[PDB]
Amino acid sequence: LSDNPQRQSVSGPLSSTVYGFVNNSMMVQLPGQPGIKPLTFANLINFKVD
Amino acid sequence: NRGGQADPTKSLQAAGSSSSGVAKGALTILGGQICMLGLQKQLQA
Repeated sequence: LSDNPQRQSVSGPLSSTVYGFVNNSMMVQLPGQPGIKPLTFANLINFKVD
Repeated sequence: NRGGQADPTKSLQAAGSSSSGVAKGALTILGGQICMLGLQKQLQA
């Protein structure tokens, strides 16, 4: 629940759980002059583990 | 105040520094296409 600009939304049937609702609901931007800052170091530090 | 080369391989050399490997993408699309055609054929089967 801390500020995570890289939180992925839950898709499909997994969106139909309360926990997935929590994960999804932290993303919707209330238009109250949003101050959530997108990251600047996301393209140079690279991590291709699979 | 008065004075006094065409190297396509370079496109893949940037895959390590600010990753820009385009042939890696070409591999990804080629594998995706082969998977799509295989699935379409076997589903029709």
